[PDB]
Amino acid sequence: LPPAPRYFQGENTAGFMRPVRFEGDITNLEVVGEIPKSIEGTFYRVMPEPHLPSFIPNDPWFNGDGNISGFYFKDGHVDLKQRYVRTEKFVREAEARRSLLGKYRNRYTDLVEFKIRSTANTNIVYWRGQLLALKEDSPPYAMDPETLETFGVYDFDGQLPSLTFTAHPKFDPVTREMVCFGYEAKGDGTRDICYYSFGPDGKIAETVWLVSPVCGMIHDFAVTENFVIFPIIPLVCDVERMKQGGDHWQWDYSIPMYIGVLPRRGAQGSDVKWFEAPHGFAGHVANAFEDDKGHIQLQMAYAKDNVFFWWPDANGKGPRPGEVEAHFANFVLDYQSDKLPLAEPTYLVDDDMEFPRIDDRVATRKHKHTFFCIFDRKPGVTDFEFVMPRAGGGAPMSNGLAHLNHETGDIQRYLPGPRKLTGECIFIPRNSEAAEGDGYVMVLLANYEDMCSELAVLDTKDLTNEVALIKLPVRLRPGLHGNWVDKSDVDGHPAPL
Amino acid sequence: LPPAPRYFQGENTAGFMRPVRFEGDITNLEVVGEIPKSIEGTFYRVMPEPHLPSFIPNDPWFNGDGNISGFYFKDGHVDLKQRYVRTEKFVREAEARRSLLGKYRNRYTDLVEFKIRSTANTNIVYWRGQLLALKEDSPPYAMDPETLETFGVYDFDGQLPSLTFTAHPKFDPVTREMVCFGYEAKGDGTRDICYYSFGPDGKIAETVWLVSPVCGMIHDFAVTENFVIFPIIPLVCDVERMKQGGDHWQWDYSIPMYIGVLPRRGAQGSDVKWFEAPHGFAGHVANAFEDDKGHIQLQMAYAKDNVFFWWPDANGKGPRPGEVEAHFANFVLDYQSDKLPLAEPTYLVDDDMEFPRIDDRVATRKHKHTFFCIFDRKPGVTDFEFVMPRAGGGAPMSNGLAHLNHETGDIQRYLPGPRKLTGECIFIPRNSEAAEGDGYVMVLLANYEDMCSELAVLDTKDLTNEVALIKLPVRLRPGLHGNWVDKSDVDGHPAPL
Ligand SMILES: [Cl-]
Ligand SMILES: [Cl-]
Ligand SMILES: [Fe+2]
Ligand SMILES: [Fe+2]
Repeated sequence: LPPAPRYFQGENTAGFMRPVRFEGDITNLEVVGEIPKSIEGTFYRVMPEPHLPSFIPNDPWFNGDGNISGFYFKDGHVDLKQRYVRTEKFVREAEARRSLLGKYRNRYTDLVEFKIRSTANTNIVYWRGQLLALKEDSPPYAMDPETLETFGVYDFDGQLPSLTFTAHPKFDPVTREMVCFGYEAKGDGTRDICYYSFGPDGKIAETVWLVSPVCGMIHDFAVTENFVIFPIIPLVCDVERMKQGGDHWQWDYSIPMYIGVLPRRGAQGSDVKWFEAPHGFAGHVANAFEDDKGHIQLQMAYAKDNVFFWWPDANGKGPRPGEVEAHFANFVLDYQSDKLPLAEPTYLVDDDMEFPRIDDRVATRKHKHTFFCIFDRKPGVTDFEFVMPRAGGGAPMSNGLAHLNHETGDIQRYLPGPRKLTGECIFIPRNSEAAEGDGYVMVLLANYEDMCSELAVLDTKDLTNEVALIKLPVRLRPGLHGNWVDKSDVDGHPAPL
Repeated sequence: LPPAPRYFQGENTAGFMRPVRFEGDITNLEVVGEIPKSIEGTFYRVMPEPHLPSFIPNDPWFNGDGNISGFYFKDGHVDLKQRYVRTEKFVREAEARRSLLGKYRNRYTDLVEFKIRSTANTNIVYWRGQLLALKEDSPPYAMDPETLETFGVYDFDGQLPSLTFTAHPKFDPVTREMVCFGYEAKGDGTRDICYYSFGPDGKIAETVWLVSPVCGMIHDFAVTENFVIFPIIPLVCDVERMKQGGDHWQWDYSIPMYIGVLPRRGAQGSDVKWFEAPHGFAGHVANAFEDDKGHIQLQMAYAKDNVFFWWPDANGKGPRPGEVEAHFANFVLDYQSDKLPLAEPTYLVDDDMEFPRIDDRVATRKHKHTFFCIFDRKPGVTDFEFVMPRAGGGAPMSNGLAHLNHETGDIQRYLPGPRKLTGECIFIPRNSEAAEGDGYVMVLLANYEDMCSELAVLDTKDLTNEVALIKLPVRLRPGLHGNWVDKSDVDGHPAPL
């Protein structure tokens, strides 16, 4: 077998990116300032964190084992619980005490045959009394919200129609449905998309099979009252490339960014319209909604080149690190229109941004507040001379949060400091009676001075000021998505406005 | 109540001394080099580590909650398990989410009435299938060797005759007895010493009550074939001082270092002879044995002034930090002699040293190998300019290990490097057939460059070279005592030579 390294080597595991790989508890975290005593609930986030050194050199960040963090808040105190998802990968590699899974989404490089290849490392959501740890190439893994015990791969009581479950399901605040899909839904390289939904009682509602024009990556999607929208990233899969040991994904400069629109209820596969946006990268969806005219407003991060530059085109052509900016874009779509090409989007702000969150009480409906990560290259904002040597590589960088009020156009920016970077934030309603976007924001900071992580608590009345700063004595590796589960919400999700 | 701080402040909890307070697992630790595959067993060590910020300012290091580390070795792989002892203190403070226990060994400063005040933070030993977490003001806490679950305060099936159990019991390799004592054995300020032993079947054997000439600290003791020896540190307790909120311990310049000698078997309390060594500080015992003439050779660390300088004499007089050196001393005692004063000891080496270990297969018998910590002020050995600002305070410093061969007089010194310090080492016999002192040495390093801990594995054939260096991604706070439990030893203790 390929030799198993006994320590981590390479840029993707250097400095702040060095795996810690701890599981357990740290109760009564140190706090500077004061956590509002009314806050009660749990912040769950997931990070890729290789449990064992890969036999693949420069294994991408996206291929690390999912490690779940829970920050449990009550009465101004907070405890951390941390535990790896017991994926098939995790368990079998733990038995062997060496890495066995090979390249990202390429089973032909694995040292053993896996049934499920999930690292469960992308998102962690709450559904009907369980956590679901998500990875878009696989079904969810179900976990206990209290102990972070892994129950196992989850198939919704045998109802799951797809081999794949998106990392970005949407929760309708009115109907209390979880709206889902999977791409490559019948296996590697398939153009099959399965759109499906679950009612609050756990019964499957919608199940529609449709066909993608290309086998492209559909990372995120959008849901409105009457439509579901599938933006396709021009990364394309060829299984024959994979069989020769090549990458699952390869950029294609010759295609548009397809945006499929399907009726949300009662549709057939052939009812999908594949609109054609200008070539670019479909980033994370903030939210989508129907306006007065019945037109879809789709607000999402959008770049003009390949953000995932480590998967270039067939001739190795692509941007360099730190080159590509994504911007907060608004696309307009009309399902009635027979004109497939779409106009260039309008931009809501000028900042290089990603990881947009809204007040999920208005998800699928008109929203007027968005919180998002920003990366500002203006000199001084980040002390790059200090940070970059300590930072390692492989992971996106963010040096502030921004709050956009869509009505007024006002923007507040939180800047943690010159030697700190941020992850994706969460929004917490101040209480069940709070106005849209009124409450608290939490964000995990990497502190490159201390080589420690911190959890910042902000009040939306003044996003520039930290109300509290929770000081972890360990590093939490840069992660991906996270969610708030409020104690006052029985089903784990906030009530509609 | 006195206000509970919500983060750690002061020198005793700054830099590398900042509490981490994690419990759980890190499996498959990173290794540079190669762990000998024949090594099979567990290295247990304990560190004081406050779970909650004290309401006592500048609470000494010795008063922190006991946190147990286990390093489990097999086939060249190693896993870490870490868990706090569930003392009464730990449990009740965890319930309240604030500190409740007050000053070191002073119940009159506690905010609630404790039955047991142990932090169980001094030593961790193996006895009849359990770990015993030790603190000399209390009975042991029993723990599971595999899971580090706390069973509870342990009284040896109701046989424990003393309120107190030494942190330094001795294991006779021939008789398989655990030889014990407790001082202040009938409560605060009492001069009662209880000497007791347990046979390998768990039945109590010896129980002898004797009287100390002063209420002084007896931290360590020594056991020979026919005698037990009690060196008294000239720190003295006055309960009336304590009732006014004063220190449990206070140095007394006017007394000798008493060294009691009692027959090991069949004695009465009045059979003890209190010999009088020159005034000084009784450090840790390496080992003691009877020579051919029947004279006791007592080898221990010995200083000429108060090592615990933070507890000065009645007028506040004492040495400053880093001033007092301890030296590896040999005292000669004859139980037959009626001459109470003892001659100055001979010194075996010139190094400033502490934390002596022997090959415990010859404990209570003639030994000819000793391993010990050293602190070398020779320029360059420690980069103090770099380390001291990162080090915090309160904890003893050691910048190497030394191996003394007592026959040849040869000394090897392990120096981890200019920006690293060491804790107490363990010795592991190479196998059940190995000669005295032949095998492996392990020692936990604090790496001030990375602000991480490392576990070094050395071969006794060349102590200057690291065979393996296990790289922890977290800090383990400077700790106290630790022990090896070999898998090949049924009762957890090595077989006699
Ligand atoms: Cl589990
Ligand atoms: Cl326990
Ligand atoms: Fe994502
Ligand atoms: Fe000790």
